[PDB]
Amino acid sequence: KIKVIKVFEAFAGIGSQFKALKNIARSKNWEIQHSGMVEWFVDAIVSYVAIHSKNFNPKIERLDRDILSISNDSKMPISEYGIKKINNTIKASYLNYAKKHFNNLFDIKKVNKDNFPKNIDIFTYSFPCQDLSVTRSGLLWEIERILEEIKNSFSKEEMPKYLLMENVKNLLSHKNKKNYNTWLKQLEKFGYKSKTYLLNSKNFDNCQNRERVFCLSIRDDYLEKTGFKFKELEKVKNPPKKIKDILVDSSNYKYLNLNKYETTTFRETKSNIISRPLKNYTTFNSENYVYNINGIGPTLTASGANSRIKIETQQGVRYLTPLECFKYMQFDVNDFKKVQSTNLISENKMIYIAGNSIPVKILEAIFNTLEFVN
DNA sequence: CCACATGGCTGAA
DNA sequence: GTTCAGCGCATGTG
Ligand SMILES: C[S@@+](CC[C@H](N)C(=O)[O-])C[C@H]1O[C@@H](n2cnc3c(N)ncnc32)[C@H](O)[C@@H]1O
Repeated sequence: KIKVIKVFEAFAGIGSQFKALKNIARSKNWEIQHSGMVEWFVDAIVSYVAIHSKNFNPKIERLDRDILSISNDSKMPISEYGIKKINNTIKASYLNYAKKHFNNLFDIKKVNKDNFPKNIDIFTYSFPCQDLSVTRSGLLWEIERILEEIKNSFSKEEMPKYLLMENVKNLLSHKNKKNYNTWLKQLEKFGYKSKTYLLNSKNFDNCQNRERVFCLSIRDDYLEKTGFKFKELEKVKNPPKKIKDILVDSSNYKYLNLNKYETTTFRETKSNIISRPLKNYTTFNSENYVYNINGIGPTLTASGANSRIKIETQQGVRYLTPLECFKYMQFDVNDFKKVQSTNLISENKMIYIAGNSIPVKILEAIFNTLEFVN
């Protein structure tokens, strides 16, 4: 009676999609399987392998000769020299393992109907808002190409049963809304019916304000077969959680010297964020706030002001640590310790990958609504 | 027009 | 090439 769920994670990062599925699998009587992934960012791949692998033992290895399109910064491709630098290191073994055991295809432009797995149960993806226009472009154009290709070569039953997009709130702005709607029409042409959700992490057992757009799609014949109905997730409001609830005790944190800066009382906004400004601190508004641990915090970003989240504690004002950032995205302590134990990812890079991820319990809630046939 | 609220990019080293 | 401290406005609601 156990149902094997084959998942394919495009732009997988550290695998918040896979983590969410593993977290609910037992309660669904599911067995989650890596059908494939696409991730080219070296530090995300290393971290993905650290978190999700079972019995992987790193060692010095030659990099597989076809692992050629990867990135050290996540934005730009690594040079022929940078590839040489990874070759014959422990780090290479992580990339080789992702290829061999998780079927990482690395670069979306290299994905086609010849290597895209058949009978995928859940296909997850994303794209930047610029991709909506020149007709699509960039990563979304590649997703569209792949869907076109598999549509023509696969039977309908071999095409992914469910698609899930995550994106930022700007996807529904005045400038992007219409073009996003045209993408949904295209998914329709491909045989998928979809539902757009705007969800805030704070409503899914988290102490973080984080509004994300999700487009859950179901293949239209599978909809008929299962009798699946979309759930109204935008009305869900679980009990609030405070920053206080995830903080880790330590006698050796670094506290910021803010003695030079004038401040005010804390004020709570409608979003349950409780903050106070620092005057003459910077000219960058988002950098100038200290947050109260009895409320929720701001959206964790990969870089910049919202990756340096100042909280007021009894011991002083400090940044949320990398561990606390993992917990803030609803990964567990053990996930963080596995990444830390690689000794390959710096503290700022760990925050960077956390800031790019998705709060895990939002995904648990979405995935809890899926229906599969026996 | 106003007040209020909220979330990456890049050049110097 | 890497790294991150320094830096502001885009996109809203009311
Ligand atoms: C915002 S993230 C998503 C992270 C993911 N949701 C998670 O669970 O951590 C988007 C990811 O897509 C990756 N990416 C960008 N261009 C890519 C390409 N051509 N091929 C593969 N991955 C790419 C980036 O490295 C980045 O980690």
